Amino acid sequence: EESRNTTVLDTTTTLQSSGFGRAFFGEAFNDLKTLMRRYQLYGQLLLSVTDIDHCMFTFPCLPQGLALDIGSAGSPHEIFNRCRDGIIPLIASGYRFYRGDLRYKIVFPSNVNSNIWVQHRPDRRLEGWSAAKIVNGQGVYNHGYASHIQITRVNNVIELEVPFYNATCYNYLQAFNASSAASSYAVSLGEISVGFQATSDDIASIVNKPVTIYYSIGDGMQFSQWVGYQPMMILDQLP
Amino acid sequence: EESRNTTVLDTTTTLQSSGFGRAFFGEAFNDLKTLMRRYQLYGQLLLSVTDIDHCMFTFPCLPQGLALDIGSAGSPHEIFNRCRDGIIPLIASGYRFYRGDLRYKIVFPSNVNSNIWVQHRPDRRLEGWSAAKIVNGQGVYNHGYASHIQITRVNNVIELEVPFYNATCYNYLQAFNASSAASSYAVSLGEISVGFQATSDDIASIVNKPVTIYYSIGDGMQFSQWVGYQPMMILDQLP
Amino acid sequence: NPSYQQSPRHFVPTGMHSLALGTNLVEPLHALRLDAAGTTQHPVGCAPDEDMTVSSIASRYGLIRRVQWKKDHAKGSLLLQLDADPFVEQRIEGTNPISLYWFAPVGVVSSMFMQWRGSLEYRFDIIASQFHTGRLIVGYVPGLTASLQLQMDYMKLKSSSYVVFDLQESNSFTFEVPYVSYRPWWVRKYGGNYSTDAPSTLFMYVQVPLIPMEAVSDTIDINVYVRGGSSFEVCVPVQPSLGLNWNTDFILRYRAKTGYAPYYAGVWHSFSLVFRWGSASDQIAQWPTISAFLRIKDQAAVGTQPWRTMVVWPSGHYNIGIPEKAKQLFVPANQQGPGKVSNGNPWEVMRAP
Amino acid sequence: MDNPNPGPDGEGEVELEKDSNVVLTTQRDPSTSIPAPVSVKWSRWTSNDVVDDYATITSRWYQIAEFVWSKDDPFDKELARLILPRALLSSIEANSDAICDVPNTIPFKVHAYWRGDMEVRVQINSNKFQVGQLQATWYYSDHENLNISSKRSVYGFSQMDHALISASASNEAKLVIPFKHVYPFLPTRIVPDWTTGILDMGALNIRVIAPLRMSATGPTTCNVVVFIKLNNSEFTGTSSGKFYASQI
Repeated sequence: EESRNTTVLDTTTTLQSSGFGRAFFGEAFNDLKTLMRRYQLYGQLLLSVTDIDHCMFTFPCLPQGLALDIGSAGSPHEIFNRCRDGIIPLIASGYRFYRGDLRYKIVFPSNVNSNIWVQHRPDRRLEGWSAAKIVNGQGVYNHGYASHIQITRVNNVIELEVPFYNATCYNYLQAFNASSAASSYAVSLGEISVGFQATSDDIASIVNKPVTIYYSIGDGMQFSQWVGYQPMMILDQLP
Repeated sequence: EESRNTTVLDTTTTLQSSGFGRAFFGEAFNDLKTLMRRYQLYGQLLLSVTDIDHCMFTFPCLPQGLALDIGSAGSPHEIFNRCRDGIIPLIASGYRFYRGDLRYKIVFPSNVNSNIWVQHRPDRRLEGWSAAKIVNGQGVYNHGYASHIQITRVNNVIELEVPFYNATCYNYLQAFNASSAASSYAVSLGEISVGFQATSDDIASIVNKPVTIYYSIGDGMQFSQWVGYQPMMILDQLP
Repeated sequence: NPSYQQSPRHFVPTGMHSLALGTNLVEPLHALRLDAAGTTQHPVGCAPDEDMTVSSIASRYGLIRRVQWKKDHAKGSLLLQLDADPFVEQRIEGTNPISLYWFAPVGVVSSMFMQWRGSLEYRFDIIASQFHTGRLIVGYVPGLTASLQLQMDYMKLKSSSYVVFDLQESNSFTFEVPYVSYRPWWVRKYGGNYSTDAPSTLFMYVQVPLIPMEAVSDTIDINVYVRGGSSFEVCVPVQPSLGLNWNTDFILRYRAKTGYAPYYAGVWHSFSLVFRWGSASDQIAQWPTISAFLRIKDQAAVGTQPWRTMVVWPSGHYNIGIPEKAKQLFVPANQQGPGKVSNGNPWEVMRAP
Repeated sequence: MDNPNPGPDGEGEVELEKDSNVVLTTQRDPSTSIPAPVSVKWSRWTSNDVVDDYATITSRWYQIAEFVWSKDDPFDKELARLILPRALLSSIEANSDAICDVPNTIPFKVHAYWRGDMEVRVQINSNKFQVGQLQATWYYSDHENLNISSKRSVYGFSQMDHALISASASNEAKLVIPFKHVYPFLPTRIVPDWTTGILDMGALNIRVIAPLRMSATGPTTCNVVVFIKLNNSEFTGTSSGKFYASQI
């Protein structure tokens, strides 16, 4: 058995339990679920606009962390090149299933003004870890799905709450190779598409502005099965 | 009789009732009335300005869904060309009468600044399914009707509540051929007109900006008579 | 005037209230009623009988299939192999480029939802006299794909769940289709313009062939109605897979760019005539890059003369459309005239070597 | 249990539906289908003139359409798109005489505004060896729709509730049609705010679900009869009969 413990040869006396930083900082860190809800960078894009209802960029919504986009050799996304993957997939690497919600809080640029619609599409499957990333009848606005418009003129950030709309017990969590054909419905919570409502004369002001997306799990996430960590890379040895 | 049931030759055992998604998603979907209040795209226009109180565009207000404007052969409205009619007239195709209110939440563009007035006109009849669409003493502002100004500089979206001002029991709901002369008062809730208050030197900045209109029924709608569905078209067979 | 000097709240404006939320939520509105507490009311004669409900819509039969069952069918003949989903197909014999399809009401009300689950009840109203005698298996195979859709007969069917019906005197029954799938819900068949088949397939074979008396007909037609069962339920609201037939016009997509039509001939300070979508300055209609000149197919702008030829060229800034060797070939501004706009976004790619 | 003893009286038991002075009999049980609950009287809200129903004359039955139904009629064939408050009068004009000559419809000649519920019994007289099935379906306000021509088929009217007339058992179809309309009174003549489409509640239409099938010596035709009661009616607006135009 793994955590069996035959002959304890302790030398220690009683160490005072601080309660995971309670007795020093006035706050607990025993539960990792409430650390999971600190917002983490999810993905970052640069708008290359190449109609009003065309979805400007789409991304599958998943707590696993996306397929990491460093970038090209010339302009790497300096956090995703340097500071690898953050917290939430570093914990999700330690599990196998999840069942819960997500939050997003998409941060738009400021120079854009036009009103923005956001769709949640639980229809669209994920078709493997390749192209499980931000992608600049799918290509347009759709009627029936859960929608939300944020006005950029008032506040250029839309806070979301993506529920758990899957016909599963719980979903997959590691990297996903598209093994079975219907197992592809077992990864994402859906497929969010952000689309501007600017015309063609205004859309050129919006080209090459950063749109950063955050995420956090929000009160419902329950990572179920324990699975050990993969090989890691130490960051201060990066050249 | 339609739903009679003579000789049930059931093979099934008892299936566990999830309560229409309650036992999985924490929410019900038994009632279709509370799905009806998710906002749906109603109509979309492009401003072609060809006085301060001239109504910029008018539209009859009706839960039936408008006469669908795809557009010309060159620039089709890509949702109304591709994704046909959405949810609320797909349910309203399944009924014959309605009695209730509506909500609108008109979404203006951002680059416009001028203050906007919105009139509800329960006087104006609908004169058949032809020209029952968004149209860019009717042509001006009017005094006595229910009015609302939204300031575009603060927030460029006006949320409305169109009541049931008709001298009826309930109104017609399918497509309407203007059969009787007074039956024309039996379709719309009224006739909303949105008008800007910009002068002629500023109105040219407003030309060809999208103005999207949404809708939902809001706590009072009661579709009364059951009428079966018409022939449908499947959307994934569209070329 | 006491001065209220406590530090006040600290929050976040947003532009618009929630759209997807529609149940447990008092929603603020700028009403257009005159009374503030006013609510639409139903008189005693306007009583709404139909509480709009998926267990009320899905509990109605719809005729969706009709079998011509003749006498000379053998004991192994297939009458229908329709799928065990709400999405049951019935084609209309039309000449339209989009053939319209009827649907069961359970199919329409499940076509607005992503996932469905539960039993289906198919009522077979065989239209027979009391003197016609027949006997037919309405079977049910859980889990058939495309390749295994064939190879079927009644003998492989009688392994699975099957129901033999003795058409002798009563002529109507209702096979309650089991919902046997690995998944608790089940994804919609069609989806948006983007195709999962059924969890299971119904079959209907002729177990004992039709034996009519000599004074009655040879052939018997079977109506096949489909209804959501007593346990039918759907959950996630998505884009409908079905559209209405109120506007069956569908437009398959050289022209102007999106948001520059209508336009009309005019002038430009950096430019003779060039098409404009607005009266304010530097509002030229922009044009796509042809991978040549133009001749329209119809809708032209009305100047002094109508304009049906145009030369697309970069402006030194997008492509203008022009209706010393270049400046000699230009068109003078006195032909501008009324400036009547063109009808919509109408062009012609006339190519010459 | 199933103990036959036919005789000079026959075997079965006759049921009735007695009204004012018109008694019609059915050997077979009706397949009743009621699209809507019974309506409230609505005479309080919009009438000061003397409202008086006439249950001694208006609640009588009246045959409005018989028709031969052959086997050579196709699958989805219309048989009678009867508009019920119109076909009651226009069948009387099909008998080539005025509306005053019939005791059931003389308040339509005098009074101006009708309200009320309508019973329909579509009897059939098929042979027991004939195999075919009709459906009687009521649709509210047919002429107010424009896509109804694309809906007017058995696949569409089998979704709303309806009666079924099987030619096998010679089934009979009771059909309780209450008054539901936009406005709570139907006008019976030329009227200040609408003239076109007068006295039009909807459409009883009887499509064919499966046609008559029979042997080569079989009885081809099958006569069908339609009856209408006007049971919980009322009338208002006493007016001159010289304003009553002929129906279309």
